[PDB]
Amino acid sequence: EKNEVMSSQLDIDNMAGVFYMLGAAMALSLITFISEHLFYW
Amino acid sequence: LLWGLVFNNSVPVQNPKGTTSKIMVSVWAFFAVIFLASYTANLAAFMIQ
Amino acid sequence: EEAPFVIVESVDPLSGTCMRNTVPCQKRIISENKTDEEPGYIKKCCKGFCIDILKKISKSVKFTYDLYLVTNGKHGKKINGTWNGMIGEVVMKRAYMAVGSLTINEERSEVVDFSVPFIETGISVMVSRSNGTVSPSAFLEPFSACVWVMMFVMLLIVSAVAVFVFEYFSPPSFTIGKAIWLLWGLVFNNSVPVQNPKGTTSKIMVSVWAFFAVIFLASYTANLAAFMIQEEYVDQVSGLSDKKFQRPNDFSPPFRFGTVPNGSTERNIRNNYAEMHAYMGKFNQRGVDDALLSLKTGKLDAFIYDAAVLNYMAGRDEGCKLVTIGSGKVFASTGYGIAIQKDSGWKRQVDLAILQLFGDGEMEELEALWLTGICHN
Amino acid sequence: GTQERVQNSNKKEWNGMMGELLSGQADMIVAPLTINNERAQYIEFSKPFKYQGLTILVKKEIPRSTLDSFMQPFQSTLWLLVGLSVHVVAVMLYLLDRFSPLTLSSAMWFSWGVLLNSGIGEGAPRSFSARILGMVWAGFAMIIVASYTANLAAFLVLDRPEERITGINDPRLRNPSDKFIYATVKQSSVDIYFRRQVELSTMYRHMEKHNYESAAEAIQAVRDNKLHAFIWDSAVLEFEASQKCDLVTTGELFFRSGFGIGMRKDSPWKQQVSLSILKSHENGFMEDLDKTWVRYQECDSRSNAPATLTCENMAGVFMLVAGGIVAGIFLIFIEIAYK
Amino acid sequence: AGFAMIIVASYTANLAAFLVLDRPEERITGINDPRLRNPSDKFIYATVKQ
Ligand SMILES: *[C@@H]1O[C@H](CO)[C@@H](O)[C@H](O)[C@H]1NC(C)=O
Repeated sequence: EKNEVMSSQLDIDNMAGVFYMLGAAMALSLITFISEHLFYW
Repeated sequence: LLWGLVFNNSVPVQNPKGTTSKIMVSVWAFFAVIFLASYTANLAAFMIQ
Repeated sequence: EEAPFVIVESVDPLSGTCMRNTVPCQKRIISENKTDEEPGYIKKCCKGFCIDILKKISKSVKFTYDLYLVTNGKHGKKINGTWNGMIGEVVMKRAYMAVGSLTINEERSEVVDFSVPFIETGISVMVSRSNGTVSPSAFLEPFSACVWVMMFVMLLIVSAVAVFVFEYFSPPSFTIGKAIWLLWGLVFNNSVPVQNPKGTTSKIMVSVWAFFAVIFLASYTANLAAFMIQEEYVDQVSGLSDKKFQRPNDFSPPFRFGTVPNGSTERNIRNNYAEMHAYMGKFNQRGVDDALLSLKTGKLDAFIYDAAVLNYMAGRDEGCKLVTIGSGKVFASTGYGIAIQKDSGWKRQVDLAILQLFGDGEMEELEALWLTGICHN
Repeated sequence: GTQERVQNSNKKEWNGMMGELLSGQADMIVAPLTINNERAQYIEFSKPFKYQGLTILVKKEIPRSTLDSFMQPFQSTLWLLVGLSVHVVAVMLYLLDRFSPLTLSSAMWFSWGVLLNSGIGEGAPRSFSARILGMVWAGFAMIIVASYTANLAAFLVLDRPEERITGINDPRLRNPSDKFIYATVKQSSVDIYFRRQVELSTMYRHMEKHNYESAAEAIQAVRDNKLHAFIWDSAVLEFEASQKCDLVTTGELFFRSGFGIGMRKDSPWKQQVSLSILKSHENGFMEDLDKTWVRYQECDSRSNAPATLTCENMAGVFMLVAGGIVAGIFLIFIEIAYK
Repeated sequence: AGFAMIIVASYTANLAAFLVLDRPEERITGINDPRLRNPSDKFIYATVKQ
């Protein structure tokens, strides 16, 4: 059968979910910053 | 301080003293060392099969 | 059928006969006594390895046969100058031939002729499979001394660069021991250091030493995780010639090993080993099934029997909790043959036919059908 | 010895030992002579002196991890995308300072410190947004290091070189490649056994172009990487596979027939010699001879463990460090010059 | 320090070499499986009669 002996690399797309998580965290950080700025007005 | 202690370190300022405080962070560090050497093992076992 | 080479199934209940795989063997056993001439005639049908050999021999040699199974005997032991069993039936001019497990030796060859051995059989030990633990030297295995000595010399030259840093620009001195402790800590994930004062070459310099520490440590862990997995191998004993059997008392609480008394293996041992036979008699055991049960419960440490039966028993055992060190190190390796009549004319033809079977490669197929099991891997 | 057609005449005559035994030039054969069927026609082989089989013999190889670099389990795009990613995060942490709720050089030092696990740097962001940003960035320096180590230790685990030939049913043996030279000793029992088979004969056509003129020359050529597999008896291969520590038998014996003293079909010696050998196999005389000559081991246990990382494959990080010292000296001249 | 790190790197390689070799079993394949030609007692398996 199809053997799983594959030296798989981690290409720019094989591991990209972490970057989407970082982008969502940056968006949430901007939202928290604008909320704090509105609260400080 | 506790968020840093689970992702191996950032730059915290710790308990003032007080044996319950230092002890309390020390046993949180012992659950951080096991949690992180268990995720790495589990990630190394999926990537393979 | 006292050996796992020929078996006995009474008869297919579909047609009242047996299939085209076995051959009808007449179980002509005297049941009750000699009161009548009734041989207890119940036509069974035998099959297996010796049966297939016999059926191949008759087609390669033109003859017929009728299996007169057995009467008052198992293999034949000389008692009061009289032979019984297969040898007794052959020597009395009543059988003219015998097949199965004969374990050819000198006493049987004295009065009964023999063909060429078609299978090997000697004295093999059977022990449980010892679990394979990791080597005591494994932490210092996944990295050669070259890597360690360079890492050390790189640490030294980086300390030299740090003591050269003392002549930097305007921005507790930064001594050699402090930098060594800081770099020793940075490779074993952290201790408690005090770092470069400032000075972009100093902070940068420790920062790129930290980048070689992160790669060195995630590479040792990967290499340690790749050895621990693959390597696994161990052996309990080397055979009857090892010091474990020659010197039983010169160890931890001594081993226990015994065979089935009143047999061939016990006779040879007693003939060529006095202290071994004494120690075996000090730990005698029951039949092969009771011996396997004793090996399973951790009561016996090594079982002694013939190679073929032990291999067959270990091939079909539950799981693979049995081992047989055996293989090349078998003692008194005899063979099984077809006991032809003394001074007969069919001996040459039958041994030539056996050698011809051996030539083309059918006996390997017969072994792969009737002699291998689950633990063949 | 075997049967071969003569060059000029029509009748077929035996060769070597068989010919010298038949043609009244020898009364006995005291030598390892595997009992066969084509030889028992004219020879009366006694009971076998020792049992053995036919096994292959290949050379032992160095594990040779072949890592060749450290950024080996990352693909050059991922190593570059992460760097601009440190700075974007650093410049964002710096920009989250002018607005009301940290110093830009120090905020970019802190992103370098949190992802290289270094202890350098001082100060933490004070705004809640930058605090959450650093709180999730820590989570990403650790996903990059835990992911780089599981990928490095799942390519160091699956780095098995190959699977050597086992037995005779291996499909790579029944139909071998062109650059897989392997042969046997001309005029022997293995030759007749391969010439007798059906498909093994279709492979035996291929072996036949090169077969060594003797077992010793074949064992010598196997070490020199000129022969890839040698099929012979196993009493001689076990002695070759022990002394040299670079020869190991991979396959399992598939032709079980031992040697035997063979004299011509009519002689009185034929009867007493089979009893001497049967009687002397039982009283351990053959065991004494085997312990004296045949088996004294000097290399064994077949560790076959994976490769230990050597300084030839892990020199990239040392080059990176040496490189760090050299650029550090130019940076010290810039610091003096900038100061 | 060198020994706190050998204990943690060794505890993680042992944990991730017992999590790698934790395969449950190997299911029956084809018909030449030795476990099918001679099955155990607690291995009930049958077909549709006639
Ligand atoms: C090997 O491990 C199995 C696991 O259950 C255990 O039952 C057995 O007793 C062990 N044997 C030895 C010799 O440690």
